[PDB]
Amino acid sequence: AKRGRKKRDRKYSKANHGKRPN
Amino acid sequence: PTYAPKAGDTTRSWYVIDATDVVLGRLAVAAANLLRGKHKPTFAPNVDGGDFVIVINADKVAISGDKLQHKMVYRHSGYPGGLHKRTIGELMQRHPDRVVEKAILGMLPKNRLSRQIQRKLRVYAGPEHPHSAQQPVPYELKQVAQ
Amino acid sequence: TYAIVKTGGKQYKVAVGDVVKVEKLESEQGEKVSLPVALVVDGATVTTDAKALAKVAVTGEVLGHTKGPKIRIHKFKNKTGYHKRQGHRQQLTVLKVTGI
Amino acid sequence: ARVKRAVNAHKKRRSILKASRGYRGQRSRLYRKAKEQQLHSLNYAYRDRRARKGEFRKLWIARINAAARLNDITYNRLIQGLKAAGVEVDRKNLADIAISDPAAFTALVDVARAALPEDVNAPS
Amino acid sequence: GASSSRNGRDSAAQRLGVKRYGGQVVKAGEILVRQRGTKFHPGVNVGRGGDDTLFAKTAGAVEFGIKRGRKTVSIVG
Amino acid sequence: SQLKITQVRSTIGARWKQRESLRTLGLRRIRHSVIREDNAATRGLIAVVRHLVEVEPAQ
Amino acid sequence: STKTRGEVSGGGRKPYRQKGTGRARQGSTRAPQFTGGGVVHGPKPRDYSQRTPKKM
RNA sequence: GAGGAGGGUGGUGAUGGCGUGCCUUUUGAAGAAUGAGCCUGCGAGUCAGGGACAUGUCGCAAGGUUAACCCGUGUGGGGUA
RNA sequence: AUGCCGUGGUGUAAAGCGUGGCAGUGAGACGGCGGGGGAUAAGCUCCGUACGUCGAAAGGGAAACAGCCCAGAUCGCCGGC
RNA sequence: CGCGGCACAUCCACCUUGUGGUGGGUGUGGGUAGGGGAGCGUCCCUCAUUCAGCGAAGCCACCGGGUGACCGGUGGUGGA
Ligand SMILES: [Mg+2]
Ligand SMILES: [Mg+2]
Ligand SMILES: [Mg+2]
Ligand SMILES: [Mg+2]
Ligand SMILES: [Mg+2]
Ligand SMILES: [Mg+2]
Ligand SMILES: [Mg+2]
Ligand SMILES: [Mg+2]
Ligand SMILES: [Mg+2]
Ligand SMILES: [Mg+2]
Ligand SMILES: [Mg+2]
Ligand SMILES: [Mg+2]
Ligand SMILES: [Mg+2]
Ligand SMILES: [Mg+2]
Ligand SMILES: [Mg+2]
Ligand SMILES: [Mg+2]
Ligand SMILES: [Mg+2]
Ligand SMILES: [Mg+2]
Ligand SMILES: [Mg+2]
Ligand SMILES: [Mg+2]
Ligand SMILES: [Mg+2]
Ligand SMILES: [Mg+2]
Ligand SMILES: [Mg+2]
Ligand SMILES: [Mg+2]
Ligand SMILES: [Mg+2]
Ligand SMILES: [Mg+2]
Ligand SMILES: [Mg+2]
Ligand SMILES: [Mg+2]
Ligand SMILES: [Mg+2]
Ligand SMILES: [Mg+2]
Ligand SMILES: [Mg+2]
Ligand SMILES: [Mg+2]
Ligand SMILES: [Mg+2]
Ligand SMILES: [Mg+2]
Repeated sequence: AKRGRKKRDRKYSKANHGKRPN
Repeated sequence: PTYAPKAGDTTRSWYVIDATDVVLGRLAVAAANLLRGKHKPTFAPNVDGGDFVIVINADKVAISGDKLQHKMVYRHSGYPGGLHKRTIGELMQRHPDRVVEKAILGMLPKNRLSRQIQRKLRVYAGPEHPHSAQQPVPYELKQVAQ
Repeated sequence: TYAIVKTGGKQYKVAVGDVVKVEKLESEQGEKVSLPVALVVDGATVTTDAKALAKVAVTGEVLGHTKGPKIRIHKFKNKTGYHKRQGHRQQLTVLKVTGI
Repeated sequence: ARVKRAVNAHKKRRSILKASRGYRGQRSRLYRKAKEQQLHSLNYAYRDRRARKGEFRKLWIARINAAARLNDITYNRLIQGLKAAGVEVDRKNLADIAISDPAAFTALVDVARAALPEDVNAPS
Repeated sequence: GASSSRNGRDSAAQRLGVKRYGGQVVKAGEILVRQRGTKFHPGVNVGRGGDDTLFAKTAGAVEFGIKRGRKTVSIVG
Repeated sequence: SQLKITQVRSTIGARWKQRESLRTLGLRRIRHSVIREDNAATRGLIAVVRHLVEVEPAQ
Repeated sequence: STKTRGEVSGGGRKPYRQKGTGRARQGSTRAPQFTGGGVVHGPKPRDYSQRTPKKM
């Protein structure tokens, strides 16, 4: 369940603005 | 057409950097900028410009006390379970020149031309170097104020 | 001595006697053009001033009108069937600097 | 009228294969593989004519920054200084003076340093 | 698995409600309010209809009002 | 008075009432400016689209 | 005049089984993609007289 | 033109950056989905009909036009059903 | 609160409408906000949204990265913001 | 944004004032399914004209041209 949590934390960067696909 | 340097234009000099009370990061940046030629206005990214850099007193470099204990250096041999690790503190006992040299090579570009740039780098643990046939001018860290 | 002359929305470092390709000027071959400068260097003096540089001009003589190299464009997106072919020759002017 | 195809069809085959001279392998020899690569080569060329306007500016700024630090100023306050003094020389020529005439580049730093405000960290 | 054998059905939506709003100019015969019951009552120049359908008897302008608690629809000719 | 409205950001991703309010003000592209009157119908257009424009009381 | 696939000589049977051979399935030897097969939309005997009116 | 200096063609490309084949089919394929070893040649909206609807265009015009047929060396002239 | 319908002003070329010719599409995807199913799980599934992008959108940023942030590529430039 | 080329729509001016042309503004020009418009190349026939055993076609190479499909020149090979 680690790949889901790590891909979901990278939407909280400055360029993504809280949002990514998926 | 803008200036492109020919073969036979680059003039290479010799610098010596005393490493007594310099942190490892500031020294590796200033050595990498001096080996590549980022300070000369004839810089071209495909040309090995830049100068020879000698780093003496490599055993004295300012590394933090908790970085000597906990920062690790990893090497893998290709064999299963080949992950061999040391600390920074026990590499400064054995090969303090290799610690300073590893910090500079991570700051160079990852290409074929940086392999001919790193051949102009000499790191020595003591205060004495064998290159007195040349005349290495001493180099100090300057920060241009703004 | 040299000057930085401004023509065609671009700047060029010129001296007296230099041959420069610039954008298409509406002047025929053999005529004279007066072109504005952005900097004038005469050895150690640089003159660097809009009140002073607006009184200094570069005199150019038109050698003729040439063409750019042939540029070929074939646009292509991946799995669409989209194609677009296009060509272009840029029109230039050859210019001898006589003034400064 | 039965029409043979070859006089018409060989016209685009000869031109694709001449544009691919100097490619290695099947990309200079075979028409179907030379044509797949001409699609990429003219997209790469289009892409790079618009990229080298930024690539040469990235080269000039690197040389203006190297020459300014010899004259104990950064690139940063040099561009502020020449905008403040009204010197409209572009970066193509400012990185060309820095090589061929270093004395005139020192004379431009002194114009930029003088027009710079007394405390640059104070608000406008 | 079990089933929703007792549910799953509905009738059609009947498109009820106000069809001409206030101050809007109408013709003679235009349906103003379509409703079940008298949610709205007729007024001057408005008739009810067979299934409480509140049409127009006279060309004019629609206006809504109150007449002793009940809300009415009227036309001003 | 009389206002100067300069468009600052893009209409890409903007909504219908935001795009059509920029169309009635007369703006075409980024950094395009226009001179308009300060009546009640104008600053209602500005209030819809104030995150996309920069207004100044200019001549 | 030309011949269609039904008018070229031969070509009645299916030349091999459809599945299991590793070849493309073909159906007849006189299909238009073969050498010697029928012409698709080829010339046929036409008359090209028109009906131009007498006054014209 | 004997050699060098400057420029210019033609060939090559040390080195730096950028750079995920083509087709088909998909919400989405560089895809480890499909098809293609290579080259040359061949291989897919055609034709009939006073058909049907709509249009561009030409002739005649409150009219327009013939079909089978007849006469001619033919693409011409007759032929009102 | 918004949204919806009417009306008077003001604004705004490539809005709207009627009737013909020719279509294609009718497998959608993720992101924001509102809700159902599911355990208030799913890169789940089903609706709403003059909401957005991808589909069919290249370029810059998010290391890489259809759908996120910026911005919509007529062509050329060794200019500038 | 700047400077230069092209195209489309619209407006303003005129020259037989839309069958059109010229000039000047402003706007527009990513694009799959698909719709509309305008063209390139191969072959055959008719009329007109012009080349060709002092070398046609076809082929090969080099140098050039056009906004694209593509074109032209010159030379080698070749034989209608
Ligand atoms: Mg696709
Ligand atoms: Mg090569
Ligand atoms: Mg740029
Ligand atoms: Mg109901
Ligand atoms: Mg009843
Ligand atoms: Mg048969
Ligand atoms: Mg069969
Ligand atoms: Mg046959
Ligand atoms: Mg007849
Ligand atoms: Mg699938
Ligand atoms: Mg699709
Ligand atoms: Mg494959
Ligand atoms: Mg593979
Ligand atoms: Mg295979
Ligand atoms: Mg229609
Ligand atoms: Mg469906
Ligand atoms: Mg389908
Ligand atoms: Mg859906
Ligand atoms: Mg939800
Ligand atoms: Mg889903
Ligand atoms: Mg949604
Ligand atoms: Mg993109
Ligand atoms: Mg779009
Ligand atoms: Mg991107
Ligand atoms: Mg990137
Ligand atoms: Mg700037
Ligand atoms: Mg555009
Ligand atoms: Mg288009
Ligand atoms: Mg299409
Ligand atoms: Mg001969
Ligand atoms: Mg022939
Ligand atoms: Mg040719
Ligand atoms: Mg010849
Ligand atoms: Mg010949």
